[PDB]
Amino acid sequence: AEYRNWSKPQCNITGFAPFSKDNSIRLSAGGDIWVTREPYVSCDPDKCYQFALGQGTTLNNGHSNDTVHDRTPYRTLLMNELGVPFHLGTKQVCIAWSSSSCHDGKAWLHVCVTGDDENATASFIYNGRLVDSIGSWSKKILRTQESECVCINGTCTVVMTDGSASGKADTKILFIEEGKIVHTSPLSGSAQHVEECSCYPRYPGVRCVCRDNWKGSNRPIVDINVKDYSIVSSYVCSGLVGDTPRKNDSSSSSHCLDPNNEEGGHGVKGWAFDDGNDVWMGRTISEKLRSGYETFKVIEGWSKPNSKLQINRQVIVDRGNRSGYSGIFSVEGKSCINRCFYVELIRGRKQETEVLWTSNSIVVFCGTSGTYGTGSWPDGADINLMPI
Amino acid sequence: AEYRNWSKPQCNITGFAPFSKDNSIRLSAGGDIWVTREPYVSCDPDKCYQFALGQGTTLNNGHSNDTVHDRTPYRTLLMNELGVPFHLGTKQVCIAWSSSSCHDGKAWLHVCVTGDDENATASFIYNGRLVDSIGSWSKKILRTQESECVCINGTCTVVMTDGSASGKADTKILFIEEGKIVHTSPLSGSAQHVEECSCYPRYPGVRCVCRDNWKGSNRPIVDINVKDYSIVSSYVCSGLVGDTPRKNDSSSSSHCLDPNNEEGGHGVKGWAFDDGNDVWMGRTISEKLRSGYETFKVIEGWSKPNSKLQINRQVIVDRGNRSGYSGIFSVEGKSCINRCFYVELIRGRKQETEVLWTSNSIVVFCGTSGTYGTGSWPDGADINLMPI
Amino acid sequence: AEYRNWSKPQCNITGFAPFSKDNSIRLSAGGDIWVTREPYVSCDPDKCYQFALGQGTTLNNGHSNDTVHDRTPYRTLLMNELGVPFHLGTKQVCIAWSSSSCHDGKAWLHVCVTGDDENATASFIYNGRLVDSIGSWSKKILRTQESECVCINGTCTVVMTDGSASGKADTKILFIEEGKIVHTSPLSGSAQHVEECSCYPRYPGVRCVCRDNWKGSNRPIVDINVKDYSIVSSYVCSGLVGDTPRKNDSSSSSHCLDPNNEEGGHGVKGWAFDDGNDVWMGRTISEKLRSGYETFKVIEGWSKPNSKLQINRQVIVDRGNRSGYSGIFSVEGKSCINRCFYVELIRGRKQETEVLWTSNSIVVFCGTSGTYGTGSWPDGADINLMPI
Amino acid sequence: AEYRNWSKPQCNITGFAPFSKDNSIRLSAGGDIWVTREPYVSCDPDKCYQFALGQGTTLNNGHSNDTVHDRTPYRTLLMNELGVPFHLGTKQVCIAWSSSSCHDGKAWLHVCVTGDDENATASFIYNGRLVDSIGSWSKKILRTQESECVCINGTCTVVMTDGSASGKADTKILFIEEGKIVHTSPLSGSAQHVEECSCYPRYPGVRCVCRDNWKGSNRPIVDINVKDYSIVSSYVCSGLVGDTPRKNDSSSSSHCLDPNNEEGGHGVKGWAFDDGNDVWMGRTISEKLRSGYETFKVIEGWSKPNSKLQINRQVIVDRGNRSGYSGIFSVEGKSCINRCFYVELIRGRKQETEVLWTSNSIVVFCGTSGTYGTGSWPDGADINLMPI
Ligand SMILES: *[C@@H]1O[C@H](CO)[C@@H](O[C@@H]2O[C@H](CO)[C@@H](O[C@@H]3O[C@H](CO[C@H]4O[C@H](CO)[C@@H](O)[C@H](O)[C@@H]4O)[C@@H](O)[C@H](O[C@H]4O[C@H](CO)[C@@H](O)[C@H](O)[C@@H]4O)[C@@H]3O)[C@H](O)[C@H]2NC(C)=O)[C@H](O)[C@H]1NC(C)=O
Ligand SMILES: *[C@@H]1O[C@H](CO)[C@@H](O[C@@H]2O[C@H](CO)[C@@H](O[C@@H]3O[C@H](CO[C@H]4O[C@H](CO)[C@@H](O)[C@H](O)[C@@H]4O)[C@@H](O)[C@H](O[C@H]4O[C@H](CO)[C@@H](O)[C@H](O)[C@@H]4O)[C@@H]3O)[C@H](O)[C@H]2NC(C)=O)[C@H](O)[C@H]1NC(C)=O
Ligand SMILES: *[C@@H]1O[C@H](CO)[C@@H](O[C@@H]2O[C@H](CO)[C@@H](O[C@@H]3O[C@H](CO[C@H]4O[C@H](CO)[C@@H](O)[C@H](O)[C@@H]4O)[C@@H](O)[C@H](O[C@H]4O[C@H](CO)[C@@H](O)[C@H](O)[C@@H]4O)[C@@H]3O)[C@H](O)[C@H]2NC(C)=O)[C@H](O)[C@H]1NC(C)=O
Ligand SMILES: *[C@@H]1O[C@H](CO)[C@@H](O[C@@H]2O[C@H](CO)[C@@H](O[C@@H]3O[C@H](CO[C@H]4O[C@H](CO)[C@@H](O)[C@H](O)[C@@H]4O)[C@@H](O)[C@H](O[C@H]4O[C@H](CO)[C@@H](O)[C@H](O)[C@@H]4O)[C@@H]3O)[C@H](O)[C@H]2NC(C)=O)[C@H](O)[C@H]1NC(C)=O
Ligand SMILES: *[C@@H]1O[C@H](CO)[C@@H](O[C@@H]2O[C@H](CO)[C@@H](O)[C@H](O)[C@H]2NC(C)=O)[C@H](O)[C@H]1NC(C)=O
Ligand SMILES: *[C@@H]1O[C@H](CO)[C@@H](O[C@@H]2O[C@H](CO)[C@@H](O)[C@H](O)[C@H]2NC(C)=O)[C@H](O)[C@H]1NC(C)=O
Ligand SMILES: *[C@@H]1O[C@H](CO)[C@@H](O[C@@H]2O[C@H](CO)[C@@H](O)[C@H](O)[C@H]2NC(C)=O)[C@H](O)[C@H]1NC(C)=O
Ligand SMILES: *[C@@H]1O[C@H](CO)[C@@H](O[C@@H]2O[C@H](CO)[C@@H](O)[C@H](O)[C@H]2NC(C)=O)[C@H](O)[C@H]1NC(C)=O
Ligand SMILES: CC(=O)N[C@H]1[C@H]([C@H](O)[C@H](O)CO)O[C@@](O)(C(=O)O)C[C@@H]1O
Ligand SMILES: CC(=O)N[C@H]1[C@H]([C@H](O)[C@H](O)CO)O[C@@](O)(C(=O)O)C[C@@H]1O
Ligand SMILES: CC(=O)N[C@H]1[C@H]([C@H](O)[C@H](O)CO)O[C@@](O)(C(=O)O)C[C@@H]1O
Ligand SMILES: CC(=O)N[C@H]1[C@H]([C@H](O)[C@H](O)CO)O[C@@](O)(C(=O)O)C[C@@H]1O
Ligand SMILES: [Ca+2]
Ligand SMILES: [Ca+2]
Ligand SMILES: [Ca+2]
Ligand SMILES: [Ca+2]
Repeated sequence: AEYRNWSKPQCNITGFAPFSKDNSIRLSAGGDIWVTREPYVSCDPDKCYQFALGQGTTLNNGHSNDTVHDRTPYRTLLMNELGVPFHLGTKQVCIAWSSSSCHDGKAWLHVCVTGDDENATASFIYNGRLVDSIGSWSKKILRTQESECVCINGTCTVVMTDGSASGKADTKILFIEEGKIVHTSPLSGSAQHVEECSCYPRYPGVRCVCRDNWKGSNRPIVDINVKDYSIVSSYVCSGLVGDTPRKNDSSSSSHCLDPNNEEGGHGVKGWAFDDGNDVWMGRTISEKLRSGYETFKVIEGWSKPNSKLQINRQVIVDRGNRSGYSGIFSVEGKSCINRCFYVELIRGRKQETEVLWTSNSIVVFCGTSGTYGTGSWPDGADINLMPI
Repeated sequence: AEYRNWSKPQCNITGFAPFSKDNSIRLSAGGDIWVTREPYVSCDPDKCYQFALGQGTTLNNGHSNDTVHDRTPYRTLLMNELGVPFHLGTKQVCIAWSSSSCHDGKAWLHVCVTGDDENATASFIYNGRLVDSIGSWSKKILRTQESECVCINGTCTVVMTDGSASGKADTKILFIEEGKIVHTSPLSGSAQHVEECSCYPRYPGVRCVCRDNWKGSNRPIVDINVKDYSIVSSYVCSGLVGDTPRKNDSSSSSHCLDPNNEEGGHGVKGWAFDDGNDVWMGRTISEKLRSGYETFKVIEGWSKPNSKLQINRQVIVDRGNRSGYSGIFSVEGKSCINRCFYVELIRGRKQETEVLWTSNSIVVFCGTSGTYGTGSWPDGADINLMPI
Repeated sequence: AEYRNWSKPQCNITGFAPFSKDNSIRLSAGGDIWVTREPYVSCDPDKCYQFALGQGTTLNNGHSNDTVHDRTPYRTLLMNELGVPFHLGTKQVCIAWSSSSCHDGKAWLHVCVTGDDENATASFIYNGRLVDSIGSWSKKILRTQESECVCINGTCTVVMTDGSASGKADTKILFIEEGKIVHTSPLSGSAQHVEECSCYPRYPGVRCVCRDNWKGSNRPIVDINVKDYSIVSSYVCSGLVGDTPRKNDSSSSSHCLDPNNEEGGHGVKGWAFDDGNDVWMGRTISEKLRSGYETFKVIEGWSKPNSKLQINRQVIVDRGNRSGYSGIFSVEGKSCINRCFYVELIRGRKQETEVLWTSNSIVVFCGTSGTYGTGSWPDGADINLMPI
Repeated sequence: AEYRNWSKPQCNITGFAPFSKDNSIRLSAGGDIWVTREPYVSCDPDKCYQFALGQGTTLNNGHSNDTVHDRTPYRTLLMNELGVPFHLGTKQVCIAWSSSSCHDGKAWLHVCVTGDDENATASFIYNGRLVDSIGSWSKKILRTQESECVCINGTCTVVMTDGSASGKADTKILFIEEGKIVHTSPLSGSAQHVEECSCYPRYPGVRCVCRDNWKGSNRPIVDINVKDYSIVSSYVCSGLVGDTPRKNDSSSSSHCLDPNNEEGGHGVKGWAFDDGNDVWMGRTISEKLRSGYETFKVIEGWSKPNSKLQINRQVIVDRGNRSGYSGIFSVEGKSCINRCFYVELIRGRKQETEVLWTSNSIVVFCGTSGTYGTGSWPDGADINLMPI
C-alpha cells in the first residue's frame, strides 16, 4: 500500500452516468433504517462508501420526532459500502454533527465535530484511532465540509469554518498526516464567506467549490497548495450561478472576484469543477427551494466573467421532486481521475408536514466520456405511506 | 489473479442436482425482505452470488403496491452471496431496470440500464468504478440479458436489444475490457428477434440461447466470436421447443433456421446448451403460463431439425406451482466447466390477487455426472398468509 | 493451506467447560430468527460455525405453523459463525432436510439430501461448487449424520442410511475427495441399525457413535479405515446406555456386541468417545423424553461389557428443561485434539401446545483438562411470551 | 504477526476527545437490539471492538422483563466492531455473566465466567478455541474485570475475585499464554477489597485501578509484574476519590495506604491512571448515584497523600443524566501508548419504572495531546417512548 498522489489527468467528461441510489426513505416504511442528513461518498482505492450524519435513531421510532435540528449529542457519522442503505448493522465511526472523511491510500481519516455550539471539539481519527483534536477557535459552531477531504502523498487537507453564518467568519485549512495536524493556514483571497467545501484533487494541489451563506449566490473557490500550505480563493466565473437561493437566469451574474450580492444570504452545499476554460456544475432546478437537480457545462464558465452559454444539460431530479445537498468525489481510473457527485434527497419536515421526522436518501452519478440518455431519479417515497 | 479463459471441456451431464434455494417469499411474511424480479446467479472463481432487480422497497411496506411494472427509477441491482436472501443489508450495486453481471477472473463487471423508456442509459461498472456508458441507439427500451455475461482472456461480452418487443429490433453484442467498450457488433444471422440471452463460455467463443418475443416459440441461438467480433445466429433445432407460450408437444416444431410462427408472440427468458448433437434444456411445464418447470435432454436436438426424442426428464417445479424466468450460469471445476441454472419463482399480481405486490424467490440446480432422484421445489409461500 | 490429518493425541479430559450458547428462541420473540432443528457445529482451522436445518421461515411468521415435520422442499442448511444466531442475513448453503458438513483443511464439504422420500438426491458441494450427486439406493429416506463429517489427508468420510427406521436398513460409508465420491463401502460388523452418526478423527481412522432406532438403547459404534475403506461396527460397552428411550440405570445393560433389546425402538442422536478403556458420554436425563442433559465418564465403559461405574458427572441442562439431539465435534489445539459437543434445545410442538411451531436453540461445551463447577444452561424462553 | 509488548511511552495527555457513541437505547425503540450491561472496549492492532454482557434477549421482547439481575444462564459476551450497535447479527463469543477480553498481538483471549453462584466455571478461549478452565476457589461468585485484560510478550494477565462483596475476599491474578493458565498469584499488598479492575499496560508491567466494595470510596491500585508474577497493591492517593458512593469533596480523603472508611460499602467500576506524579481519573458527578460523569487531573494526586488540587475538568455526561460503569482501554500509536475510556449509560429499572427492563448504551473518549471544548453526551432515550 502506497499513498495516493492523484497524479493522472482529469478524465474527459461528456456528462454523467447513473452510478448508485439507496432508496432509503422507501425502505424506511418497511424496515429499520437510520434517520440521516448531510450524506456524502468517498472511495478507498478499491471501492466506494456512503456516509451520512445519523440522528441517533431509526425512522419508525418515536425518537425520529423533530429531527430537523442540525446539531445534537446523538449525531454520529455512519459509514457503509456504497449502495448498502443505513440498516441497524451500520457502523457509527465517530461522534459528529459535522464531518469530512477521506482515504490517503493507506487508511481512512475522519474529521468529526461535536459538542456545544459555543465550544465544539473536532476529533481526528486515522486508521481506527484518535490521533488529534482541536477546540473551536471562534466559539461559533466549528464546522466542516460534509463531503470528502483529499490527500496527496500522505498529506490530507480539510476546510473548516468557525464564526457567523451571516457575516465575516474564520475559515482555516488544516493539513493532516496520518491523523496529526501538521499545519493550519487561514483562508486568504477574495472569497468572503466559505462553508461546506466540495474539494477534489487537481494535482499538484486541491481545488474546492464551496457555499457562501452571506452575500453570494455565486459559489466560492478555494485552492490549496499542499506543498507550501498557501491558499487562494475567489468565485466561480459562470453567470449561471450554483447556489440556492439565487436570482433567475436572466438576472443572475458573477464576475469571478466578489460575492454577487444577489439573494446571497443562506445557501446549499454544492459543487463544480473546471474542464479547461469550461465549468461543469450541478444546482437545484428551483431558484428558491431545494427542489430538482440539474447539471450542465458552461462554455468558458471557468475563465470568462459572467458567461452563461450552457450545453450538455442533464436532469438528475425533476423539478417536481425534492433535492438537498450535493458534493463531489473523485475516483482513480487506469489512466485518468474521474469526477462523480451525489445528491441528498431530503424528505419530511419542515416542508412536508405529514410526518414529524426529517431524513434523506441519496442518488449518485459519475463522469463519463461516453454517451447517455435522460431520466429522473428522485427519492420516490410516498409521504402518505410513511410512519409519522 | 489471472483472467478466466474457460479453456476446459464441458463436464459430462447426466441431469441436474439441487444447489440452492432462498425461500424469500416465505421469509418476507416475517422479516424485511426486498421486492424483486429478474434474478440470476454468477460466480467469481471462489463462490457464487445471487442477483436480482429490486423494486426500491421491501415486501411488507406500502411501497410494494403495484410492483408489477418492469421499469421505474427505483429499481437497483442487488447482489448477495448465493443463499443469502435479500435482507436490508443487501448491497445495491447500480441503478438498473435491466442488467447483466460477470467476473473476468480479476473483478466484477456490471451492465446496468436505467432512465426513460425512449432514451435510457447503460452504465458499465468494473472493479467498483464507472468506466463507460452508452445511450439508447433506437429509442425503444434499451435492455439486456437479465443473467450473467461471459469473459474470455479479459474480454467480456454482453447481448443488448433496443427496439420493438413485437417486430424487428436492433440487437448488438458489446465487447468490454476492464469496463471499457472496445467493440460493438450488430446481430447477424437467421435469428429474427433476440432478447434476454442466456450465455455461456464455449471456448474459444461464447454461445447464447435467447427469447424471441415476436414470431418464435423456438429459442434463438447467438454465437459470439471474441477474437474477431463476428456473430452468427439461428434457432435451437429441437421440435420440443423452449418458450412460453408455445403449442403442445405433438403440434410444435422447429427446423433450426427460422422462427416457427407457432404462438410466437411474447415469451419468457430461458436457456439450453449443447452436449454433442444433443441439447439439454429447461422450460415451463405449462404451454401457456409461467407454471411448473422441467428439464430434459433431446436426443439429436441440437443437430437434427425437429427432433422430439426426449430422455432424462426432471421436474424442478411441479405443474401446480408458479415459475418464471430461468437462466444459465457456468462454474469452473478442476477439469471441466459445469453448467447450472436458476428458476425465478414469481408470486403475487397479476395472477394472484390476494396481495398488491409482485415479487419472487429462487431455486438453483447444477449439472451432475452422478445420479439423482425426484422432487419439486416451488416457492412455498401461502398467499393467504402474506401482507397485502 | 494444507490438508488436516488430525495426527495429534486426544487431549486429556477431566470433563467439559461452557463454550457457546445462542439463545435463539428467546431472541425469536423480539426479532426475525429462523425456525430450525437438527443443529450442529463444525470448525475450520481458525474458527467454529453453527449449522442447522432451516424450515424455510422465521418463527414470528404464519409459515412457522406445523413445522414439526422433518422433510419439506423448503428446508435448507444454514451456516453462521458460532454464536451468531440465525438472523435474516444467514446463508443457506444448500437445499437439505438431512446434512453433514466438514472442512478438510482447504475448504468446506457439504452433504445435502433433499427431494421425495422414496427417491431423494444427495448433493456434494465442495469449495462452493457442486462436485457430485447420488440418488437413493433403497428408496426409503436416504439420510445422514446431522453433525460434522471428518477428513484425513484430503479424504472426507460420511455415514448415510437408506431404509427402514424400524428394521434392517442399508447403511453406507462414503469417501469423498474435494467433493468427488471415490469409494463407497457398506456397513459391516455387529451394529444392526445405524443412523445419525457422531464421528470424530481418531488418527489414523475415524470413529463414530450413532443411533440404533430399531432394537438398541445402547449406541452403535462404527469405525472407518480411510486408507483401505474397511468398516467395523459394534455397540458401546457401557451398561449406562446413551439412547432415549432406555430402561432405568439398574435395569439397563450392554455387552458390546449386539443391540440390547431394551426399549430399543426409536432413539435420539447422541455421542460418546473413548479415553483409554473409559468412555465419556452424554445423554438426556429422562429415560423416556428428550428432557435434561448430563455427561459423565464410565470407568472401563469402553472396554468392559456392562460397566456402570460412573464418575465426573455434569448437568448441562436440568431435568426440568427440554433437550434434543446432541453431537460431537473436534478442534485441533497446539499439541492435542479436543472433543466438544453441542445440545439441541427443542421448543414448541408437539410437546408444548401454546405455539404452533417447532424450533430449537443450542448450547455447546468443550473438553477441558482443567477444573469447573456446576450449573444448568437451558433454552430459557417462556413459552407463554412467544408468538403462536 | 508479533506479540504486543506495549514498550512505548505513555502519550502526553491534555484531556480527552470524543471517540465513539452507540445510541443503542434510542435505537432499541425502533429496531431489534440486545439488552446488555457491563460493556467495555478493547482493540486489536488495527481496530477497536465494543463488548457487553447480553441478557439473552432484545429490548422490545417479553424476555426483557426483570433484566436487572446480574447473573443468569442466558448471559453471553457480545462482540462487535466499535460503533456497530448490538443488532441481531452480533456474535455471542462465550457464555458469560462476568468477562474480560484482550488481544495479544496474534489473537483474542476471552475469560468468561458462568454457572451457579456457589460453584461457577471460568472458560479461557483463545484464537477461537477453549484452552483452559477453572472452577470457583471460594464458592462465592467467581468474577472478573468487566473490561480489557492486558498482554505483554504473549503473557496476558487478568484479575479475578471470589468471595464476599462486603468483607475479605480471595482475589487472584492469572497469567495466561495462548489461552493456557501458566501461573496464578494471590493478591498481595494493602488493598483490602478488589473487584472489577481497569488495567492498562505500563511497560514492563500492568497497572490496574479497581473497585473496593467493602470499606473504601478510594479506589485500589494493583500492580502486576508479568516477568516474576509478583503483585503489589494500595489505593489512589488523590483526596478527590473515584468511587460511588463517596463523601462530598470537602469531607472525602485518601492517604494512599488503606481504605478510607468513608461511605466505603458498595461501589461502581471505574478507572484512573498516572501521569508522572499526577493522576487522570473519571467519576460519576453524583456522590450517591450513578448519575453524571466527569474527568479531571489531580495535581500530585498519584504521589501526594490526599491531594485535592484539580485542573482540566471535563463533563462527559451532565449531572442530570444517567451513567454507570466506566473502564480504561489502551491503544498503540506510532510513538506512544494512548489511554481511552468508555462510560456505560444505564437505563430502566430499578431507577426508571416506566419500563420493566434494564439495559445500557455506551459513550467513549480517548486521550488527546491537542485541544477540545465542552459538551454532554448522555444516552438520549426518552423513557416514555420505549417499549415497556
Ligand atoms: C436523449 O438524451 C440526450 C442526452 O441527455 C438528450 O440530449 C441533450 O439534450 C439537451 C437538451 O437539448 C442538450 O443540452 C442543451 O444544450 C443547448 C445547447 O446546444 C444546442 O445549441 C448549440 C449552440 O447553437 C448547438 O451547437 C448544439 O448542437 C445544440 O443545438 C443549451 O441551449 C440548452 O440549455 C437551454 O435549454 C435548457 C432546457 O433544455 C434550459 O434549462 C437552459 O436554461 C437553456 O435555455 C441545454 O444545455 C444536451 O447538450 C444534449 N446532450 C448531448 C450529449 O447531445 C436528448 O435530447 C434526449 N432526447 C430525448 C427526446 O429525450
Ligand atoms: C427416481 O428418480 C429417477 C431420476 O430422476 C427417475 O428416473 C428418470 O425417470 C424419467 C421418467 O421415466 C426418465 O425420463 C423419461 O425418459 C423417457 C425415455 O427413456 C425410456 O425410453 C427409452 C427409449 O425406449 C429407454 O432407452 C429408456 O431406458 C427408458 O425406458 C422419455 O420417454 C420420457 O419422456 C416422456 O414422458 C415424460 C413423463 O415422464 C413426458 O413429460 C414426456 O413428454 C415424454 O412423453 C422421460 O424423458 C429419466 O430418463 C430417468 N432418469 C434416469 C437417469 O434414469 C425414476 O423414475 C424415479 N423413480 C421414482 C419412482 O420416482
Ligand atoms: C462443584 O462442581 C464440581 C464439578 O462439577 C462438583 O463435583 C463433581 O461432583 C459430582 C457429583 O458428586 C461427581 O460425580 C459423581 O462421581 C461419583 C463417584 O465419585 C465418588 O465416588 C468415588 C468412588 O468411591 C470416589 O473415588 C470419588 O472421590 C467420589 O467420592 C459418582 O458415584 C456419581 O454418580 C452417582 O450420583 C449421580 C448424582 O450425583 C447419579 O446421577 C448417578 O446415577 C450415580 O448414582 C457422580 O458421577 C464429580 O466427579 C465431581 N467432579 C469433580 C471433578 O470432582 C462439586 O460437587 C460441586 N459442588 C457443589 C456444592 O455444587
Ligand atoms: C471551553 O472548553 C474548555 C476545554 O474544556 C473549557 O476550559 C476548561 O475549563 C475548566 C473549568 O474552568 C478548567 O478546569 C478547572 O480548572 C480549575 C483550575 O484552573 C484554574 O486555576 C488554576 C490555579 O490558580 C490556574 O492556573 C488556571 O489557569 C485556572 O485559572 C479547577 O479549579 C476547576 O475545578 C473546580 O471547579 C470545577 C467546576 O469548573 C469543580 O467541579 C471542581 O470541584 C473545582 O471546584 C476545574 O478543574 C479546565 O482546566 C479548562 N481546560 C483547558 C484545557 O483550559 C472552557 O472553559 C470552555 N469555555 C466555555 C465558555 O464553555
Ligand atoms: C416532538 O418533540 C418536541 C420537541 O422536543 C416535543 O415537544 C417538547 O415537549 C416537552 C415535553 O413535554 C416540552 O417540555 C417542550 O416544551 C416541547 N417543546 C416544544 C418546542 O414544543 C414534542 O412533545 C414531541 N412529540 C410530539 C408528538 O410532538
Ligand atoms: C396502489 O398504487 C396505485 C398505482 O399508483 C395507486 O393508484 C393511483 O393513485 C393515485 C393517487 O390517488 C391516483 O392519482 C392514480 O390515478 C391511481 N392510478 C391507478 C391506476 O389507479 C393506488 O392508490 C395504490 N393504493 C392502492 C391501495 O391501490
Ligand atoms: C396450520 O397448518 C395445517 C397443516 O397444513 C393447516 O391445515 C391444513 O389446512 C388446509 C387448508 O385448509 C387443509 O386442506 C388441510 O386439510 C389441513 N390439514 C390438517 C392436518 O388439518 C392449518 O390450516 C394451518 N393453520 C392453523 C391455524 O392451524
Ligand atoms: C416479570 O418477571 C417476573 C420475575 O420472574 C415475573 O414474576 C414471577 O412470575 C412467576 C410466574 O407467575 C411467579 O411464579 C413468580 O413468583 C413471580 N416472581 C415475582 C418476584 O413476582 C412477572 O410475572 C413477569 N411479568 C411481569 C408483567 O411482571
Ligand atoms: C449546523 C451545521 O454544522 N451545519 C448546518 C449548515 C449551517 O447551518 C449553514 O452552513 C450556516 O452556517 O446548514 C444546514 O443548516 C442547512 O442549510 O441545511 C445543515 C447543516 O447541518
Ligand atoms: C422491460 C424490460 O426491460 N424487460 C421486461 C421484459 C420485456 O417486456 C420483454 O422482453 C419484451 O421486450 O419482459 C418482462 O416484461 C416479462 O415478460 O416478464 C419483464 C422484463 O422486466
Ligand atoms: C427424516 C430424517 O431425515 N430424519 C429425522 C430422524 C428420523 O425420523 C429417524 O432417525 C428415524 O429414521 O429423526 C427425527 O424424526 C427425530 O427423531 O427427531 C428428526 C430427523 O429429521
Ligand atoms: C454479579 C457480578 O458478577 N457482578 C456484579 C457486581 C457485583 O455485584 C459487585 O461488584 C459486588 O461483588 O456489581 C453489579 O451488581 C453492580 O454494582 O452494578 C453488577 C455486576 O454484574
Ligand atoms: Ca448564498
Ligand atoms: Ca416467443
Ligand atoms: Ca433406540
Ligand atoms: Ca466502595
